[PDB]
Amino acid sequence: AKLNLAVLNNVFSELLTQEINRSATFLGLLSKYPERKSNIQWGVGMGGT
Amino acid sequence: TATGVAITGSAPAASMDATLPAQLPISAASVQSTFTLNLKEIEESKEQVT
Repeated sequence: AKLNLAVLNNVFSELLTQEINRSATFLGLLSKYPERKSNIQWGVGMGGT
Repeated sequence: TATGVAITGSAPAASMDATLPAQLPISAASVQSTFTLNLKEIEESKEQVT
């Protein structure tokens, strides 16, 4: 018959461990640009002469 | 005692009151209790309980 076997409390501690891998490497070097249009159009030149 | 005797008679017999003892002993028994607490119990219930 313990006098504090039901009053002692369970407290965690500030030790959150980052376990999941959410990395972004190839997104991090593509030299981003703000295109506010409907579709990107440029010109490709083949031969023929 | 105090009885009746005639005036030209004699003296009655002896009489004297008495005292008695009572003696009430205090030598034998005793009321007790124990704890039996550990030394880990009295340490992990000092950083936890409120």
